[PDB]
Amino acid sequence: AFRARPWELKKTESIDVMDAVGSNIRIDSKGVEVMRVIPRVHEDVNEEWINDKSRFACDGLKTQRLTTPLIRVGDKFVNATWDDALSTIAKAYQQKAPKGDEFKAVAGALVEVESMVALKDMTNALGSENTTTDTPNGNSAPAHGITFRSNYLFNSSIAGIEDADAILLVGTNPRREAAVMNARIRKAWLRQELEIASVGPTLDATFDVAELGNTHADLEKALSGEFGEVLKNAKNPLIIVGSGITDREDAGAFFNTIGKFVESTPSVLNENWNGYNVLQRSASRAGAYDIGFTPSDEASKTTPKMVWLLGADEVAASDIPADAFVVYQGHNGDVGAQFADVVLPGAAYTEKAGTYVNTEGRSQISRAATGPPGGAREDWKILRAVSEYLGVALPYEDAYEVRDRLAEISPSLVRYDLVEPTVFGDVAVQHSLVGPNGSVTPSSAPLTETIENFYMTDSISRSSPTMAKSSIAFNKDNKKNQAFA
Amino acid sequence: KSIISYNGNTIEIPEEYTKQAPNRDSTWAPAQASKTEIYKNNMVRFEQKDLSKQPMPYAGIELIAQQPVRFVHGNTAVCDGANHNGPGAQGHPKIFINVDAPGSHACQYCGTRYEKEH
Amino acid sequence: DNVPAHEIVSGAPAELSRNRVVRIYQQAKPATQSGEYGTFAWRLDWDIVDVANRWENDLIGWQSSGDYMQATQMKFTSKESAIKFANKQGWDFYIQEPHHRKFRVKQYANNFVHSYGKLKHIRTK
Amino acid sequence: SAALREIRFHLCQNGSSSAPLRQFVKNQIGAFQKANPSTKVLVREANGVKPIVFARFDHGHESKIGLDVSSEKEVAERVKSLIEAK
Amino acid sequence: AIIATAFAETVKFSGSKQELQKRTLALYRQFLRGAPTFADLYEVQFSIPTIRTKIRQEFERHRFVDDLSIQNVLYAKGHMEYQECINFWKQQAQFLKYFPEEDDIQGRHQPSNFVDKFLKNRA
Amino acid sequence: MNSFENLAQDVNITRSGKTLIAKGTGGRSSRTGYTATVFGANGFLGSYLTAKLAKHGTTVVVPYREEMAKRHLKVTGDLGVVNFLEMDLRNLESIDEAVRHSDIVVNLIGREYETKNFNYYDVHVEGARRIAEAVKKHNIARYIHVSAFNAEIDSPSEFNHTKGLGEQVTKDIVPWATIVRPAPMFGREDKWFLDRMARSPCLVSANKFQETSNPVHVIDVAAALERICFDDSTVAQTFELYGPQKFTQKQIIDMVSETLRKEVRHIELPKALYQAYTKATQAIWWPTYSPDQVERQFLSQKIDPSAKTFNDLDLTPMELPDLMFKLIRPYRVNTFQHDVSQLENKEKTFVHILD
Ligand SMILES: NC(=O)C1=CN([C@@H]2O[C@H](COP(=O)(O)OP(=O)(O)OC[C@H]3O[C@@H](n4cnc5c(N)ncnc54)[C@H](OP(=O)(O)O)[C@@H]3O)[C@@H](O)[C@H]2O)C=CC1
Ligand SMILES: [Zn+2]
Repeated sequence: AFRARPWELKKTESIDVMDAVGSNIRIDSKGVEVMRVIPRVHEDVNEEWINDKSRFACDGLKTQRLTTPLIRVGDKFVNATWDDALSTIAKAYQQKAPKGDEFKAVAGALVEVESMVALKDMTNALGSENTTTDTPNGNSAPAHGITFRSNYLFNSSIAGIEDADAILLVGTNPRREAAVMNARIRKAWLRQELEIASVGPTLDATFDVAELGNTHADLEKALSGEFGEVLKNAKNPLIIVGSGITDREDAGAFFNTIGKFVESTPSVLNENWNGYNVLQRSASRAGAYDIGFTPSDEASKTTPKMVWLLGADEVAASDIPADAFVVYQGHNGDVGAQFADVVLPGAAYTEKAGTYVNTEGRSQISRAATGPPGGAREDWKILRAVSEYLGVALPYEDAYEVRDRLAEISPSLVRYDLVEPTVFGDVAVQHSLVGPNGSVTPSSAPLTETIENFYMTDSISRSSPTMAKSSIAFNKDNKKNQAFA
Repeated sequence: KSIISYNGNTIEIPEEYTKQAPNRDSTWAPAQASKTEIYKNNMVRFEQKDLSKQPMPYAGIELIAQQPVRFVHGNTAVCDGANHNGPGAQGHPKIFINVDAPGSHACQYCGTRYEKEH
Repeated sequence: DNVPAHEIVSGAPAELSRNRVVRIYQQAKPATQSGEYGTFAWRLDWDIVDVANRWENDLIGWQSSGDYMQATQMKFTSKESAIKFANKQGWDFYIQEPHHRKFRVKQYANNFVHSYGKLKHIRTK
Repeated sequence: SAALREIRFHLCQNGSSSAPLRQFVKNQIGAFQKANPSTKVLVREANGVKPIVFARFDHGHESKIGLDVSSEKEVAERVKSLIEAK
Repeated sequence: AIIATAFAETVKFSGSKQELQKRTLALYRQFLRGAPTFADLYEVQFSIPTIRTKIRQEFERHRFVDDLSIQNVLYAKGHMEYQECINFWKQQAQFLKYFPEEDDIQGRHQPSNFVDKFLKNRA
Repeated sequence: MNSFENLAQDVNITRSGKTLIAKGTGGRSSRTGYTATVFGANGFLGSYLTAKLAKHGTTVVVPYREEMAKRHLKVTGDLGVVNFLEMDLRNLESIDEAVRHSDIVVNLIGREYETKNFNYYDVHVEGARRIAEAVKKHNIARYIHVSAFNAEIDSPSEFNHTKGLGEQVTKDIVPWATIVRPAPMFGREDKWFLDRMARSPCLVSANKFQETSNPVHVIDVAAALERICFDDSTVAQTFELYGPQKFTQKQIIDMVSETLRKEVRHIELPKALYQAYTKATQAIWWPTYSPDQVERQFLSQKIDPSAKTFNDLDLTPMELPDLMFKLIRPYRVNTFQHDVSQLENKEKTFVHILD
């Protein structure tokens, strides 16, 4: 309200975590403090808008932060040094002797790609392949496969919805996953001929949707009945799949049916148009899948002995055993810290020049607005140093070497702002979605909304009191939020 | 008051000097540092010094709640904190407050309140 | 190659040349305003070094610093001049290509067009 | 070098050097994934890059050779050599 | 006319490397001959050989510079410093700016590997 | 940029349960988090110590008695770093005030002579006990006593007797106390070593100039105290900061005379006469040699080999014969130039007398 005046502010052009869209922004700092966030222009991503979470979660970067390392000695935490905690981690490794795939690595939302690379190279250097997301079914590899980028990305770019004619929504509420693209759908629905369908929970949308089921049974029904014909006879159709489908046990049964329909219907897949799309809801998953970071089935069944969880606060206390040694990296203490035996501060998006990849596959580079607070450090430096403390090392020391590594992993991670087409669409849907998913049987469990509250989704947001006031109000049960029409 | 230092020791300070001001104990803004956190962080420079003689001005948030509400006939009240005694402006810019709503309404510059006669 | 190294005669340190990054860019069009004069100039600003950007003083609450380039912002007329000046001084740079508003037609008439079917939305003004 | 564990293909989308590898990927990927059922096979494209393969056996030991050849078969044998020369 | 001071050389930009070679060598020779004066005039706490070592280091700094104009600039700047030093214009501080090494070891931990820099947040 | 050359890390944690996050690069504006207390910073060694502590932002509490000797310490750091208190060992609250908020304490107290208000016992034993009891009450994490070389509980010298009693009392109340035992320190504006050999009209030795010792530069002892204040490995330990080279008094005096190019004056008159002349000079108000110090002229340095040394701190202590030039060049008279011959012919060319 009154905290600052514009002439005092250091404007920095950075990237918006809190959604997989990668909305460009302009941060405004006052020294060490970040006063506000405001949008930036990019017509192929966000086009002058940003959601409310991204504009009002800044208040979570100055409270319930991690400023020092911590150790657990019992029920309490005890402040400690960096030397002491890293040596404690090493003694835990040597005492416990994890072998092979007992060393688990978990990367959550709000992570760079440099960190997950360094965590991946280190994990493997200890002989482990159990790299894993903080998703419910992150323990096992995705149904859609990481092999081709085309299988897990919003292929038809976000500028492609303007050219859309027919749309299908499978297990996704775009108003809660990437609101900006819901706004774009509405902008297209008003000024064009557009007919939409949904297979999921009934979603209070900003547009007419023509809901038609909540099950795999209704999905095959519509895709083979009427709206199948609407998608065939469309010129630029889209089939939008939510990532909550990837977070189900029967994800293969879906992605198989959608892949069979995609390859069967040319209009969705041609040499000019790919109408298959996966909408992720966090900024890390696409960069993870681009650098691997999927569990191998061999590690998927091992019960881990050490658990290095990175930015992870969505864990359930069942994914992590009791007798395991646990090491949280984050910048905010909300869930994953409470489990941890050791807690190592990291830095938030405003304090690290990280690379983040969005749904289209567009790589964007962040900028540092401020230095990380207190005894906090950049993540990849922490993992190099603990790596050295362990019986291994990483072969890089500064930024330029980490960037050359990223290129060695995937060269589109250093083509900043460039979205690329892809030549392996047919092959990608033949190899990943259709083949290894015939053996899954579909459940009758009706689809559930992925996000029960658009506010209070990740650690930055749960630590923000503003999201608390905004989740108490803006609830449907309140009179103020419903008009009697 | 006895304030625990960070280094495990204690910091004794009398009650008259822990109040945020001689008319109010609590802080009137979230970012305001309470006198206890001040002392606890800065006793090295307060040690041999006399706290009676340090500046302890009164708070305005409590002296303006005491000021009686003013009333008007109409949906507007005009405020200009003008002295009326000496020449010049000597006050704050003219501000027309809406007072149709049931409660009192205060000028944004000065906190003087106005109401619609009821 | 044959771009002169004025970094040797600049009298400045070498840490700027060996460890420090700059960024070249145009200021984005603010959303809080509609003006565009602050743009059209290619600024050059150094990237932060974390430990020495700012830190709060104990005494009175002021913000300190050790980074001596936290307020310097050179202004240039074009990208090529910026890049030449940087290379001549040996600084390592990242270029930030701008993002321009995409042209689309706008008519006052589209507000008042016929809907042969159900009204999508009811307009106010 | 106890096992192969990851394979990464890099290539252009439309340049000249990468076409034989484009054919190898379009035609042989399922057979490669069945003959190596325990490995992450990763294809990642980017315009202007020089086609190349990376393999990761164990403990992060990575190997590499370019694939600027003129045939799909040179690709097969060259890949297989890099997979064998652990 | 405003006449030049003692050891002033007129600025003259040579067109060839072969002449500037000679001029630089004369400058080096003058620095060496004058080093004992640099030890007497400035109350110095070390050797004349150490001064000559630092001079050799400062001339090895720009030994591999092939652009002629930059060499002319460097030579002019060096003659400026010789004029500043031999005439007693500089005081002790501005001279011992060139001899940080001789002063006592600044503390214990001087990081040289990664991990220490990380523990001190300098990486 | 500047560096925290004294610290190995930025997040340190004391043994009292305080977390101390460093801020900055390590210059005037930086802060180390720490808060210390130095009971003799007004003196010869403590001055160099506060300079090294406050160069990096360590808060320094400096008890003083004379307001005017101290002012040369405020220069050593930024505002709020150096903090002053008026104190006296005969007032206890003053000592609790000085040590309350401290993570580190440093006792440099001790005169080389007696007075009317303080005998050797009261200042080297009781003062140590008072400070120790306050260091214990407030449970200060660290305590760093400095007790003179050659200290021994019963000895011909009352100074070394008290210095030994101050050792055992400190270590018998504050078990985690660190004790340093420097040998005769030398440097610029030293008390009784080089300024004396360079200024005193005549020296005297009740022995011959034969008392053997290992001297040491004071800056290095200050470096040692810096490298002990922050290293928590040095609790319940003892140090012998003596120096590489053994030097008899006569050897030092001959090097002093060589470097000065002037003939230092030494007399070597016997013990009882010098002891009497010292005793009678203790009634004038200014410090002079005292009867107990000519007693120490017969007591060479016995080094304790069970205690830590410079090499346990990664230090390379300096040598007297190198540094004597820097320390005695000011008193160098430098009479004139050598061998003016082979200059008449050169002088003959210049105009010596204008008209
Ligand atoms: N310098 C040396 O060659 C050697 C020194 N030491 C020991 O190391 C320490 C160094 O002191 P030094 O460097 O010699 O310079 P000083 O001995 O002059 O340091 C003396 C300090 O002690 C303070 N002090 C002395 N007596 C009292 C008292 N009665 N009450 C309060 N404060 C007092 C003085 O305060 P003020 O100045 O305000 O009067 C002064 O700050 C001493 O403990 C000494 O015994 C041991 C061996 C050799
Ligand atoms: Zn008013």
